Amino acid sequence: DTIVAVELDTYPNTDIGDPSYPHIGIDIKSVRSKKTAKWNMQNGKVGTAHIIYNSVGKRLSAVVSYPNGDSATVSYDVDLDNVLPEWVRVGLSASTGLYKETNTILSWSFTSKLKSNSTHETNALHFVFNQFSKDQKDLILQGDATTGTDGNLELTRVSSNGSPQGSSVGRALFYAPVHIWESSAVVASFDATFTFLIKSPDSHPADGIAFFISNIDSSIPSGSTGRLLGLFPDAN
Amino acid sequence: ADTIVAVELDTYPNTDIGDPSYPHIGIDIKSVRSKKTAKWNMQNGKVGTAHIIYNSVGKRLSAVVSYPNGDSATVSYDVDLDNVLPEWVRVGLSASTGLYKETNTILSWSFTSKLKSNSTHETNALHFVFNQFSKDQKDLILQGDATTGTDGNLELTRVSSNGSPQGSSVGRALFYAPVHIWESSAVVASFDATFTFLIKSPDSHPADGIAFFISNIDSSIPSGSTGRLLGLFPDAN
Amino acid sequence: ADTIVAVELDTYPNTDIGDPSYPHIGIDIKSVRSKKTAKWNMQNGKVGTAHIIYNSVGKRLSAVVSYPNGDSATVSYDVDLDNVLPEWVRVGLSASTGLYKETNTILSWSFTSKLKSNSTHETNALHFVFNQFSKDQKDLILQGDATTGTDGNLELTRVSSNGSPQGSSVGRALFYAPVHIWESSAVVASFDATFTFLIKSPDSHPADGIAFFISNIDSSIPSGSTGRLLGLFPDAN
Amino acid sequence: DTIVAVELDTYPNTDIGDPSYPHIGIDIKSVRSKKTAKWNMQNGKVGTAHIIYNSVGKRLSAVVSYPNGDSATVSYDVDLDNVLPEWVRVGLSASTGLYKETNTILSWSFTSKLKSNSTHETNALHFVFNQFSKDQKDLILQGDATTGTDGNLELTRVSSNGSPQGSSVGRALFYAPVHIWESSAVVASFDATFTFLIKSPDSHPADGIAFFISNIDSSIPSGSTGRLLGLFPDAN
Ligand SMILES: CO[C@H]1O[C@H](CO)[C@@H](O)[C@H](O)[C@@H]1O
Ligand SMILES: CO[C@H]1O[C@H](CO)[C@@H](O)[C@H](O)[C@@H]1O
Ligand SMILES: CO[C@H]1O[C@H](CO)[C@@H](O)[C@H](O)[C@@H]1O
Ligand SMILES: CO[C@H]1O[C@H](CO)[C@@H](O)[C@H](O)[C@@H]1O
Ligand SMILES: [Ca+2]
Ligand SMILES: [Ca+2]
Ligand SMILES: [Ca+2]
Ligand SMILES: [Ca+2]
Ligand SMILES: [Mn+2]
Ligand SMILES: [Mn+2]
Ligand SMILES: [Mn+2]
Ligand SMILES: [Mn+2]
Repeated sequence: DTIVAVELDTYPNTDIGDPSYPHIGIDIKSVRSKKTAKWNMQNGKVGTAHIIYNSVGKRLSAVVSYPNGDSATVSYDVDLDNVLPEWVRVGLSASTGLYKETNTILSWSFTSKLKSNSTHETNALHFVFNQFSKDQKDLILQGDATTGTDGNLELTRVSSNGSPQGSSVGRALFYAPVHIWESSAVVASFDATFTFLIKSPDSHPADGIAFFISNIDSSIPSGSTGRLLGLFPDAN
Repeated sequence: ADTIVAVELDTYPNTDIGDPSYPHIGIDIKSVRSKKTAKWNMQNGKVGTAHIIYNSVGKRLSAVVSYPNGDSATVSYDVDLDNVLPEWVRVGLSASTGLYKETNTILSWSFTSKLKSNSTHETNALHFVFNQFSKDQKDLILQGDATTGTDGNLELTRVSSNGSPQGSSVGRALFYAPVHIWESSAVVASFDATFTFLIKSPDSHPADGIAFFISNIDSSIPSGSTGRLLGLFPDAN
Repeated sequence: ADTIVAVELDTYPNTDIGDPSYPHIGIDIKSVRSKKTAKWNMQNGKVGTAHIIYNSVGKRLSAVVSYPNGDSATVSYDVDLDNVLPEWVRVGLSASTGLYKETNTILSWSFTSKLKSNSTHETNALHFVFNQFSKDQKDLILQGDATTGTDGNLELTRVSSNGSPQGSSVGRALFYAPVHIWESSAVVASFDATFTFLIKSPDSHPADGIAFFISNIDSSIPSGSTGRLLGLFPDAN
Repeated sequence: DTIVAVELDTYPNTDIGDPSYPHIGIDIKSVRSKKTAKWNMQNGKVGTAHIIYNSVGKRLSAVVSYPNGDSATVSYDVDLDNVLPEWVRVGLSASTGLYKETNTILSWSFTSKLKSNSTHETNALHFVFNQFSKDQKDLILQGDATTGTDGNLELTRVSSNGSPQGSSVGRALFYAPVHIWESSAVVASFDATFTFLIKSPDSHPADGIAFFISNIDSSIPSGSTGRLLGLFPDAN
């Protein structure tokens, strides 16, 4: 797997290079973020994350914020054209370990826009989910991810009473592959937004939610529970 | 059987199954026998453009086909697309040839679906645009004879090495991801589609046409859908 | 005189000028006397949402009004908007009070205009979204009593210091830039609009309503357009 | 005036800091670009320019390309939130001096998208012109700019026969002011595209076309003909 992700790291794993507080981070082929920023996760409130990148500027940026709480931002110079293949799948991942939290997605949108050296926009791909059904046929649900419960996407397993389980991992990839770079495109850009609700019975809720982009055939790596966020096969 | 709604660009008049006696555009609602047609000039060798548009409040599906070097034809039909279509569909382009033939080349195709809720937000939306097609076009499901050739184009029907089209061919391209055409909380559901195309033939009676269509998610080319059936329908009912 | 097309959210029944005997929504084509209405429940103190939608091929203007804590009303009318409207227009929100009153508060407003040509491209497009309004809202033309208050909202009609609405008020907000509603090369012309709003009143008979409207570029509040005339019309013809 | 512009500098003025070849440049309050790149202008062919920026990454980027010719790119790190006022007008400018060229705009689009710390997009402004009429009521035409001739925007004066005049300057601003930064926006982004046709009877056609963003009340500065591009009152 080839993975680029923006993580909402709610649990600090200092032994695998995480900062010692909850943080947001940009991950380029490693759980050890290339850049992080402190982030004050807020139990039981709706937050929003935004991701943005264009192929000329070559800087991947993210922002996470609470209306009535904290906010954080992070940016990293990388060219995704040398990282990511031409065809990718876009997705959301989340996990728990010993500690947990609901990893509840209320909404998710993604917008890829490819402008050509002509008048026309060569390619484009845009979706919005503000609600999720029990049979969400345009999402590939991996692991413990389920849709529909309360018109929501629950990436990690939640029991009937509404309490989260540990040792869970799950993801939701958009059904169609995304032509992230196409020939004849002069400018390739994308942005993403998701709104989420992290609830928990733990003092260090865990482990986080991530927006990712990967090879089309990406799947949950073996043992990627907990600190690995359902994203990486190891902590290198 | 498959459930089909489609706008047809019908190059060949099959009067014996209810086509008008000239090339036309039509709105097909579960039958190749159009509910509504309009006279249409297919300009051999020219790039044309079709636009489709509908909303769930108005319940009136409409299409326009134009050539930048010719004229325009339009057709509109009253129909409640949720009373025909299932909740989840796929969207596609189909085309066919029979005893008479033509290239059914797609230069570009876009589709925009928006469902609006009780609030400001969209419960749901999908939009794609294609302005070229490569060899391995991973976001399209190609059926029958369709290929994504290297002129950067999508060829729906079989074209030989020299570039001349073959008879008795059928091909389609479905967008990869299912489309959520109905959402229970959705108050206003709309979509529009556009495709540019080049129909070229050495024939003075080119056949058979191209169609934008919406179908059940598992739709596939019916057996015996060549020629006048446009790769859409298993018969002329 | 001004040329007006508007969807009205009419909170007060003026039976004596052809309103139904209940609150309603209506499509007004050059006259306050709606061509089509539907029964409508205005939920005092609640945020509602209106959606408007039309295209030039279908020629059927449609609207939906919903409360997330109530129900929905819809109205549709066949009308060719180029046979009513000039080439260039402005788009706006209007509201009024008369002897009876209500707050006519706008929380959000969007408008999307797209005109499609002979080719893949849009000859022309305009889209705006407002999800809040400041004190100096430079992309809106405010008329009469309208203010862009500091609750981040647009107040169309006069509200006193304590927050209770006044009678005998009229206000409007027009988007700054003219809209090119007709283009000669344009084959498909569509638009959709959405606004969220809060009508609040201490009255058990609140009045008068809010309207999304389209008008000549130089339109202004007609004299005597308070109350049942919704800031739109100079009389009840 | 406060001016941020991306220029398509077809004529080199080495005495005011231009490179010694035609170039594209990013201008931040000065005709002396903060960054330039060589650009092989191509007489009598349709080209396309793209501009892009977001307020998190804080990098303004541009690309100019010909289908059957040359292409160029330039990027500059700047925060436009400390440069540009909250309200702006967006526009196109072009000029001639002793030397000229048709400064013909075939199409122009702009897209401002403001995402909030909620689900919603706080504000947005998007327009597309692929054709231009003799009474283009949503453009403020300044100086010699005219619309309609051949469904086009001619920013600089062109005689009846179709040959360009020298000592001309003109611009077209979009009628509505643009709330480029609004409060409660978490991410502010914009992009712009214009396609153009530069034709000339000169070996060093002149002087260039620019996409700009300015204070709402911006107007052609006195003597901004020629090398100043209708943008700046002087060459500082
Ligand atoms: C003992 O730690 C476990 O739980 C934490 C937090 O849940 C994870 O980060 C880690 O990988 C383990 O699964
Ligand atoms: C003459 O009839 C045949 O050819 C026409 C035109 O190709 C088809 O429509 C039809 O199905 C038959 O195959
Ligand atoms: C009772 O009539 C008055 O009040 C109603 C409701 O406000 C208005 O519609 C009308 O124009 C008059 O001013
Ligand atoms: C003599 O130079 C003149 O013409 C060139 C190119 O047209 C301009 O750059 C310059 O400002 C002058 O107007
Ligand atoms: Ca961690
Ligand atoms: Ca036929
Ligand atoms: Ca009334
Ligand atoms: Ca110069
Ligand atoms: Mn981390
Ligand atoms: Mn037919
Ligand atoms: Mn009424
Ligand atoms: Mn320069």
